[PDB]
Amino acid sequence: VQDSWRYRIDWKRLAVAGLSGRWLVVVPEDRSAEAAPVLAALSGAGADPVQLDVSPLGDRQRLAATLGEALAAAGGAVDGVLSLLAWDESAHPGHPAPFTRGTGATLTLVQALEDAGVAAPLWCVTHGAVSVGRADHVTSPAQAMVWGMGRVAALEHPERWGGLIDLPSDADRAALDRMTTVLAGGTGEDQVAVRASGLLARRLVRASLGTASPWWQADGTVLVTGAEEPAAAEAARRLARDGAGHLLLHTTPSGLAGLVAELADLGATATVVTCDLTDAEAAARLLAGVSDAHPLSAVLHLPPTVDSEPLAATDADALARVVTAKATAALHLDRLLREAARPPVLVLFSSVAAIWGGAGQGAYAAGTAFLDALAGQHRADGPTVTSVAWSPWEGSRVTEGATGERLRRLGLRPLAPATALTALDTALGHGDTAVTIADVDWSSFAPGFTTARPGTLLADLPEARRALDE
Repeated sequence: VQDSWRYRIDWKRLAVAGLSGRWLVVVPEDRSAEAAPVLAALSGAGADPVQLDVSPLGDRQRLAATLGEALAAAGGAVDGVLSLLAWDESAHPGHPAPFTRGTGATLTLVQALEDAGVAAPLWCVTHGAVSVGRADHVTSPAQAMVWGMGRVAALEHPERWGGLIDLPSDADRAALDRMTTVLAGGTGEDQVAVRASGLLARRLVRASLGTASPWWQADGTVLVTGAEEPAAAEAARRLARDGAGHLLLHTTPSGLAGLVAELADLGATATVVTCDLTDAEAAARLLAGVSDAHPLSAVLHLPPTVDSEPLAATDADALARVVTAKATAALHLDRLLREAARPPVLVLFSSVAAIWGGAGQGAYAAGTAFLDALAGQHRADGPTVTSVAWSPWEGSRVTEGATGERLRRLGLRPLAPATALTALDTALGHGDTAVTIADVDWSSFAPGFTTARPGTLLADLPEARRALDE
């Protein structure tokens, strides 16, 4: 139907239950201070930890030399690799926020490990990157981009990917002790949160549903971005049909007159504006232009599609560019709307690439995971952010039969635009903050997803688990 298209991410509490050999701990250079208690925990856990301070700006070849040297020193083998690189939240010189030096550096490390021939599993540790539930806010949406790319690294380099572990936003000694139980490989899990309560593991489950509430006001203006694209046009047609009186349509610098005349027939007065929403000044201009007789009621943010590459084949600047196209405008919209604080609703269009990952989608998953993380941050006054992670819509490029036929054979059926927009309305109307909408035949998907890499993300979803074995 489409009520069977709703999924969400849940964090399953794990039952209460050592480490050995050489562990390389990769720390960003000017961050040596922290790590001290990281090596103490690993040592105390019974590992022999070696710190490897790197320049996050550094070349892949420099890092591979550094790793090969460290691997030569251990006799040619090491038991694991623990990256603290995500902790580097500093700005990168070539690139706007939210891309950080830690984002680039982590990618560089995945590549450089293979250049140095380190066969040991890589574990990437974040803090404040995921929300396990109600009271647990995301404090570093930028570190969630490592989770997005990391799930993709798991599928692309399954023999050398250990996992992802998120420490409490601040993170104390009892938390680093539980970290070491995860590194020991006893949990069977590879996407783990460490909380005051114990360990939690990531699961995609059904989010099935009768009291809606309005998420836009007829007298307010609703902004739709990337309106030159078919998804965004249909959304605006739907809002007019449903009774929205005022539409502001943004288009990405090179639809237009036809669409405006059409929406007037459907009942809305729409105006069209063009500017680079990755430029905060222009985003600020856009918002200030909304009439005070019709204040901003809701924003539908549809960032441009981007091209993907395997992780081995991309580089830190390409990754950074894709993060910018998917996430920087949303960063600014969230900030300026926060700074103007009824909360408008800010609806981000994310992607199943950020939820479960796909080979070739590394960069796309990083940027789109930043959207899903914005939705998990506390906002004292608004805007109320919803991130919806979509599977591809009919007509869209990836449904092209080449890669399109691949998706279909993995059991992903392109979404009809009408049905998808009704699913969007049900979610916003039901108060959803983070939901996945996707039409998935799990009997094809779950075997195709686990063919190279075992995992447990779908363990608690019946149609998928029944298509699997332990």
